[PDB]
Amino acid sequence: VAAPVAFGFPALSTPGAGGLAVSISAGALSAAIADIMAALKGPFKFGLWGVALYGVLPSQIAKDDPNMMSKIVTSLPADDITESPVSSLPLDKATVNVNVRVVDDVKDERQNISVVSGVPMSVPVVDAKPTERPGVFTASIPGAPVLNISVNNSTPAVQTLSPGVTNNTDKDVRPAFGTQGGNTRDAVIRFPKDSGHNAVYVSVSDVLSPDQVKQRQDEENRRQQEWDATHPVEAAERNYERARAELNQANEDVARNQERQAKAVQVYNSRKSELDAANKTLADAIAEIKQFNRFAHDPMAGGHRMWQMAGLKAQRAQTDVNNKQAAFDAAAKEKSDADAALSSAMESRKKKEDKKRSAENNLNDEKNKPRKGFKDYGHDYHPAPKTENIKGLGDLKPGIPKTPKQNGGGKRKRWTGDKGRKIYEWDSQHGELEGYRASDGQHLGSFDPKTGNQLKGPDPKRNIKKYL
Amino acid sequence: VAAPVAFGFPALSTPGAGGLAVSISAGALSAAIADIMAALKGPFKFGLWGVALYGVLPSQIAKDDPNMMSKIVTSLPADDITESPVSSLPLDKATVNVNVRVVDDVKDERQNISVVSGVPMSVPVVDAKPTERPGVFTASIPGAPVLNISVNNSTPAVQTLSPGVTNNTDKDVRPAFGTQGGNTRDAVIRFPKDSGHNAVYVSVSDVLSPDQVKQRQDEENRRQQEWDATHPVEAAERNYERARAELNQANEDVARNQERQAKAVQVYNSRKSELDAANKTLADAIAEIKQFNRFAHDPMAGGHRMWQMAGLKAQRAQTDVNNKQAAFDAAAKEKSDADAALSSAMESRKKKEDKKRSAENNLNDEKNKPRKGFKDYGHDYHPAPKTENIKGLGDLKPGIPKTPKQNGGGKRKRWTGDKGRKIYEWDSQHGELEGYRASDGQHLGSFDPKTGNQLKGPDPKRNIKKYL
Amino acid sequence: GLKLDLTWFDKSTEDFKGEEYSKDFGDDGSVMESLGVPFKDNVNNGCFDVIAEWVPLLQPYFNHQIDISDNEYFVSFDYRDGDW
Amino acid sequence: GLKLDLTWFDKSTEDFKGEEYSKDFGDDGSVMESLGVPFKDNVNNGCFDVIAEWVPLLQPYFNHQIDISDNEYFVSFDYRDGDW
Repeated sequence: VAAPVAFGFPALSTPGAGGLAVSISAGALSAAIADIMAALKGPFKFGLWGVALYGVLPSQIAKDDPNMMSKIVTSLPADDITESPVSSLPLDKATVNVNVRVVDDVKDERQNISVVSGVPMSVPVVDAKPTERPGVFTASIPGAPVLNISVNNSTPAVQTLSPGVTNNTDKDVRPAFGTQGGNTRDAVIRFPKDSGHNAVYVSVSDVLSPDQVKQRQDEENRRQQEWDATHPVEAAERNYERARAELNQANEDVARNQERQAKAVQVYNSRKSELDAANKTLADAIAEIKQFNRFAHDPMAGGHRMWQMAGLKAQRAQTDVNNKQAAFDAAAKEKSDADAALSSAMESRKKKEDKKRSAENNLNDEKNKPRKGFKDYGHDYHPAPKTENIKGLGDLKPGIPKTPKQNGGGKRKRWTGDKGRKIYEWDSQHGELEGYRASDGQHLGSFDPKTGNQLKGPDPKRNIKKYL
Repeated sequence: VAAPVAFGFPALSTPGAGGLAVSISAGALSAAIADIMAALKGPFKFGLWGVALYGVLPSQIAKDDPNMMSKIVTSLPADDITESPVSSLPLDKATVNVNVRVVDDVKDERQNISVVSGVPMSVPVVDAKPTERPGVFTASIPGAPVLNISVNNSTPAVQTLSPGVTNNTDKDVRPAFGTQGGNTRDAVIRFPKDSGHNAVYVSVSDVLSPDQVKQRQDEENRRQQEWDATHPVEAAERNYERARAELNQANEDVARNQERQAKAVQVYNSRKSELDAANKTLADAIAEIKQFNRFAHDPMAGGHRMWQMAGLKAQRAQTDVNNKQAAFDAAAKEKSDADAALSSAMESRKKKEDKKRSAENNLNDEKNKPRKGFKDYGHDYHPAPKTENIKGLGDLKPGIPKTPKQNGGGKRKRWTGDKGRKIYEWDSQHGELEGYRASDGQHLGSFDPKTGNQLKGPDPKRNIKKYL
Repeated sequence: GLKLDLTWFDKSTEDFKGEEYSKDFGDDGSVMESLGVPFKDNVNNGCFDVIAEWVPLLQPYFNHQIDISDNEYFVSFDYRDGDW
Repeated sequence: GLKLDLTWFDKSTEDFKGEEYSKDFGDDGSVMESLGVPFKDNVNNGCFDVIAEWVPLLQPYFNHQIDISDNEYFVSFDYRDGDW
């Protein structure tokens, strides 16, 4: 048959093995676990914050299979059986999200913060069997949901490859949103009109591989580093918070070490005197054998017994002092390693204690000073002309950007021309168009949109045979 | 006044400091201590056995003072106020006896065995004060006894220089009898007729010096070695008894050692597994810190806490394993030294076990074989002539022996002659006299006692100008 | 008066398939901060390619179902004083 | 018939001071064993010097107070078959 439906489940991580992905949601009101959404929505500074729900990791078989973390609709800014014309609807939180925070695939995290969000709506279609329905989410597997009233789900701690042991704190998250994964959030709730119908939000994220994760954190870091440069105004602060706990750290150290030097000198004195004892018992046992050596070469004298006995007394008395010696020495070692490892924390501390200073007053050294706003950034480049407002060059059909700008990050505005022969591109630098022959790619000149009048002739040096 | 009498005492060791030696015996019946005489007299093979009463040793001041160990008469073979004509009386036991057994001055020992013994009787004379009486024992200090009915003595353990801690066993004793010491045994009991009168036996022995003791044991050994040669018939047995306990010894060894190898392998397994534990706790603490290193360079992530914590877990976990390591090693040492020192006893044992054999069948190798008796030894030398039966040389006045024999140990019988001009000496070798001129010392010839007839003329080679 | 310029072509012929403007955001740079693109050298100066991760945050403003598996999408942050 | 020969002289003039014989001991070598002197080469062949330690064991046989601080004493173990 179709989608080999499986074991029902509520709002957990569900590793399905590629095949066709089938979902069988066990109907029930949201559990208090996934309730973190509550604390999440907690009114924070405008941004997109989240919470690690589950964790991903070294699974099993040499095949790729994602996690279909579905979960009823409690994320819609307002829902109803709206008109079919709309294929996208907002939502206050988006579940399934491959976020690669510290160093792994966050099988889900709480995207819901001060940042608008919309999503697709696939309307499910009927099928062969009774309560099964294909709900083909544009970008991934079809998946046929199977909602069921009978609240009998899967209690066992999430399938192997997904440990709920995530640092359930609340932090922010960049691109990484659905990269190589997430890319699924879409209310499929639109079930016919007489079926297992209900407002359901399914999101399919791909179970990243060890490499891909790296192939992910890196980029995350790439973009972090970049923004960092553009925003020194804050980054320094992101640099200060990094020094605060840095010292907060070196302290918990100097402490837990003072403690070590503690238990150190503690087991010393003890094990030390514990030894001194042995020496004394030994000495005596020794000086005793002397008190009787005289009877030594007197095999038949009885007093020879005394001697013999003192011999044995000291042997034992010696081996005791032996182990007592070991104990003491070892102690003396740890005792040392300690006393030294402590001064280290002492050293380390100062190094940190100071650096914070070189990261605290340096904060104002980029906080105190005047910066300007958006409105300004807007005036820095002559605004591109509206394709339909480009005059005197015939008609124009915009075309894929490909020409690398010089500063910033996006390409230059391109539009075809002459039935596909002449290419134009907005030069925001001086506020003027630029022509390039199709095949050649050579610069034909600079025209003016209002009119289409040249203002500069062809320059053979200038050309961009760098774009199909 | 006279003898500065001092603290009364019963039958103990009494160090008096030379001066004049005064004795103040506290009258009372023999104590059960000095009662060893009982077990002593115990019918043994004919000989002179004894029992160490007290011990002597490194006293105090740079002066010589003896011990006046007196003790009522319970040693007389029968006593009564006999006729003054007798100055010597027998006794079954003689107390005060410097016997240098193993290696020290036996301030007293029990001489009383199968060996007849007689002693002097000094009759005490009156004196100035009331109950004091000089009783000048020929060879030493005068000493004035002061017997007293009031049984108030000196209980304190014998004066410092004399420890009653002697191996109170019952053995034999050579010359050492009164050498440099003893030389005092003499019943002084002969008090007037109306005074502190009583049968008292005082014996004064000299507190030998460290050297003298050596200067004593040595000789003791000298004479032992000699007799040993003359009496192989037994010495071998004295050699066997020396091998019996020798092996008896090496066994108590091999045993007490098997025991050591015991406690050895015992504290090994224990301390061994005690260690294995630590490794395990350590490993984990270690593998744990790896399970979190990823959060390392993530100062602000919370999971960095985990890492930090595992750091501290393992440090401690390490130092534990440290001391656990010491313990184990030390154990492994003793464990070894043991296993080896045991085989030693094993070696030593065989060496001894055998040697006894080479000292047991070698016993018959000088027991089995026929030896002859006294009567024979008597016929080995022509019997000397009775001074008064020496005929034809005028009168003869015996004279101090001085001429070393050739074999045996005593000198040759000498008698003066010719009003002190001609010396004669019995030659037991051939049974004949020998003449020597006084002044010269040269041999005048050989005469015959019956007659005095020469039988051989002067031989200039022969002479003995070796005796005043 | 900032606006978002969204343009798209066929993921095979590269042909222009369409373009829709967005409502004006006045001086509300925010939208850009949600995407990560810095103001500097990007306002009225660049045409970034819409990457999946972005759809969910852009869509909220374009009456157009961004079929990123059937088309290629690009976005520009154009800003003009006043209305337009 | 063993006997003990005891002779003594003045500890200064060396003059013969006296000599007393002992009772016969027949073949009872014992007396010698108490003194330590071996039978071998000593019976009827030697005149040992009486040493203090010995007095106590010799005295028991000589009606003479052995004043060893006033005289020098010597002893010989003479032995003759039968009586004499």
